[PDB]
Amino acid sequence: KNIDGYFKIYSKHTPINLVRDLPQGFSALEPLVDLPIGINITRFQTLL
Amino acid sequence: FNCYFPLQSYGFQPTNVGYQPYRVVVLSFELLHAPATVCGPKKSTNL
Ligand SMILES: *[C@@H]1O[C@H](CO)[C@@H](O)[C@H](O)[C@H]1NC(C)=O
Repeated sequence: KNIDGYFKIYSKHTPINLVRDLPQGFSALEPLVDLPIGINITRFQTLL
Repeated sequence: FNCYFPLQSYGFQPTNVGYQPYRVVVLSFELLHAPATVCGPKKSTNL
């Protein structure tokens, strides 16, 4: 996400032994670094 | 033609007080509402 020109990236890497769906638990995504880009965002796609 | 080259090589050379060339630099600041990218030095003090 980007707010007030500063891109805020949040991430979290946790292990799990399950392939059905999202497991039980809580996790707060931590903003690691702030990026001053200042761009509008209304569309996006995944590059695989 | 009559309308000729508007550019001209400057009259200086490794040989070349009013004819001394001066260098100039400007830091064009874009003051639009945008994320801050250049800010001043905040000299911290001892605690
Ligand atoms: C974001 O949207 C505004 C809407 O007027 C537009 O002026 C601006 O150029 C857009 N941002 C970019 C990076 O194009």
